[PDB]
Amino acid sequence: MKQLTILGSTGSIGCSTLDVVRHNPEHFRVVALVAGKNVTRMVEQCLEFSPRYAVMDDEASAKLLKTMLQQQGSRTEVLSGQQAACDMAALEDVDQVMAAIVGAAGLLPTLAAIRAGKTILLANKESLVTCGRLFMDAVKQSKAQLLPVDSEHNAIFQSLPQPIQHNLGYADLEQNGVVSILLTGSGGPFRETPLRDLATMTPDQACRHPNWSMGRKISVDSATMMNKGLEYIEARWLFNASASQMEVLIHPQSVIHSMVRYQDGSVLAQLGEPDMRTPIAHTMAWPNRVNSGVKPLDFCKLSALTFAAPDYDRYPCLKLAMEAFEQGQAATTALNAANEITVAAFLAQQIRFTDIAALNLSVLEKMDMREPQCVDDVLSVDANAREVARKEVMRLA
Amino acid sequence: MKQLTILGSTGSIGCSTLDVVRHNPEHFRVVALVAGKNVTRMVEQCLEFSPRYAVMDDEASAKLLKTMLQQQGSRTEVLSGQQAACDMAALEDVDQVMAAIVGAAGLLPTLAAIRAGKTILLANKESLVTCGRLFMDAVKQSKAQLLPVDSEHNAIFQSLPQPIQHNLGYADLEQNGVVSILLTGSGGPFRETPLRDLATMTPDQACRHPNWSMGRKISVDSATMMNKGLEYIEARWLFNASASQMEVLIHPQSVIHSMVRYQDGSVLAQLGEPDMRTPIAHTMAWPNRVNSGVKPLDFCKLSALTFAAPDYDRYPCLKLAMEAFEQGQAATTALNAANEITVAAFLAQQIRFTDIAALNLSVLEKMDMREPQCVDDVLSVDANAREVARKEVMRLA
Ligand SMILES: O=CN(O)CCCP(=O)(O)O
Ligand SMILES: O=CN(O)CCCP(=O)(O)O
Ligand SMILES: [Mn+2]
Ligand SMILES: [Mn+2]
Repeated sequence: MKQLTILGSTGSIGCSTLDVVRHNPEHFRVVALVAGKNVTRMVEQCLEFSPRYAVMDDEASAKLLKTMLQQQGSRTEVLSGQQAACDMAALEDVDQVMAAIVGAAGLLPTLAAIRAGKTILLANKESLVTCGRLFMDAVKQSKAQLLPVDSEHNAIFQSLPQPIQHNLGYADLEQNGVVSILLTGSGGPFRETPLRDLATMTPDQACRHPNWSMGRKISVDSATMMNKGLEYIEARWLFNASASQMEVLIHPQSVIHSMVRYQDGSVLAQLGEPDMRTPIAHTMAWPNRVNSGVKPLDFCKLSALTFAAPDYDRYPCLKLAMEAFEQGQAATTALNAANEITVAAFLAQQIRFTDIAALNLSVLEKMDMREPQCVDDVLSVDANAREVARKEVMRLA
Repeated sequence: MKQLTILGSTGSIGCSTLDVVRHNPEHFRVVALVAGKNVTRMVEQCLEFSPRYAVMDDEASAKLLKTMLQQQGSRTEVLSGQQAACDMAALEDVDQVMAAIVGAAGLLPTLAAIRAGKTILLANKESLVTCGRLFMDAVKQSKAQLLPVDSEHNAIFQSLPQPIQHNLGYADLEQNGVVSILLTGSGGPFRETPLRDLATMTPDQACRHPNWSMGRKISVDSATMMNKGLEYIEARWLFNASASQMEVLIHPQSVIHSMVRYQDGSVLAQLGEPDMRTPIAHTMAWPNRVNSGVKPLDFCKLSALTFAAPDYDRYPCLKLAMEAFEQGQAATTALNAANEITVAAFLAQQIRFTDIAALNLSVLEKMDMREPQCVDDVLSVDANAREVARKEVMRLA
């Protein structure tokens, strides 16, 4: 009977984790729900699971949730602010923490759940893209169990050997028989578009396109593969890998979520439906399993499976993210940062598609950075990179 | 520093296991070599690895091997017959036993390795296709460690959870989160041949055809899928699965060696080159890994991957085998028996290709069998099945 705390219990991955707790009530219990402003879905969930706690980002919002919970009689106690969240993450009697609150918002609560040595359902990129050095040391220190929920990492983890699974981060790949890790990705919708044509690409040609893909910003990240590359950054930290023990493969159909290469030639892989309840269920049930309400992969009703290597000319955002890792957590925190600006510039139509790569590039250049050292060094490197970025979209007016 | 005994040190899988020991001398050592008649390759091997024992099938052979070893000064001691082999399999100081001696020749030494409770690199179909009830009960009794080397079971084993790997045969699938096991297979060379055309198939059309396939008799078992079907029989026994927890899938390219379905939708799979040194190295190094000298799978230089369900009208030898499992070890020992006859009749041109399916069927019918009870009951059911078969090829003269 595991007990959890969800950080971002109102977003996509939050509800999926709640749909997972719902169909498996015999093993899971909510002790705390943490959200941002959706007081609306939060009451519903507090009403359904009845966490001992509910936390919202501001008092304005809590004083209202506190109110609708009042209406229903929900004994659920309401708190507010960031501290409240970190306190739910470090909660004494809590077993796992679905670190699904994204952005910089989540760096501290994910960290507080880490510091407390808890099984961590790591459901946010930024935690390792910006605070990777810190976060992994915080794990060594307290022996917190990282369990990645991201489709790719979930698959790479499931495909790894056991003694590397219990020591996530300090488990040496190569000594335990791993030749390399196979990070796979669709390759974006402009994978076969002639190179001189990526410049004339519109936002409508890249935005939530089929077979495991549906999100405004990440479509441009799937399209530029700034997404894969950023998962290269987390992979490297998460699994303790060196650029030689890494591989990025274009797998258009996204059936194979990602693989792991071994010494004797065996390649271990994971596949299933794109549904996030699969990796949310795996991580929660581990080292056992539970149902999630997801479809058994019909290998018949399926597309043919192909692969390819990325063309670093067609996907510059990936070579950037690879070199960015080689420069330090300041270069990747600022690369993640400037990228959100630029992608955004592209979606509003301020710069060409091919300008996201070139500009994220520039900010990374025009900025002599120095490795961070806490959840604040990282915040700052982000606000300086955003600024070199917001200011860069500008010269193109 | 593991020490082994190889049963059938001269055949294909033997040499591959000898090539695995060669490139990893730091972890493996031969204590005994067991062959059949090839005194010729046996000397060379005895000369190279210097096992404390070499065993041949007859004194005639051994008095000659004993002689050429004399020539070179090989201290290796030479023995003969079956007892010798069983003794090499039960050897006190031996850790693993590559049970690669195939046929009925190997049921007892494989058994002797089992009884003595040793890590068993299982490399012969018959062991479970005929003596499945007995072999698994002998495993329970002495807690021997089966480690399948067959491309498919190796893939299905690698893909299972840990607590099912260490208790091979008794670890319940479903209770450990396994939904079913995906037994995959090319589909044979007549997978797309119109149905009324299988009857006019010749032996040159089905014999050692590319992409993980090279053998006179199994090519016909690939073509009829009597091979897949027979692997459905070992699987059921090996992994402790019910016909519901089993799935047979056609995968033409044979990249994916086989998979394992889980409750949360996750499908774990193994892929790699068709080389046998991969599963031979995995089983030998287990729970660790060693190199084997095989090629890192180039996902680039690869065909598109497709899947399909077998058409039980196209592959009758598969339904036969599935229904055969449901009748007892007498129906499967006799099905494996009659199949070697018929296939063989087909290879010699005594019956049509489509006749293998119908005759194996018949023998199974025309023969009210009764479940075996030792390595003798199985031999017998084999001899009476061959006869109902040799005699059946006959009515078509
Ligand atoms: O968790 C899901 N993804 O990472 C999918 C994003 C699309 P991509 O694999 O082409 O980057
Ligand atoms: O170990 C190897 N095999 O099983 C391959 C035999 C050919 P098939 O997969 O089509 O039965
Ligand atoms: Mn992902
Ligand atoms: Mn096989």
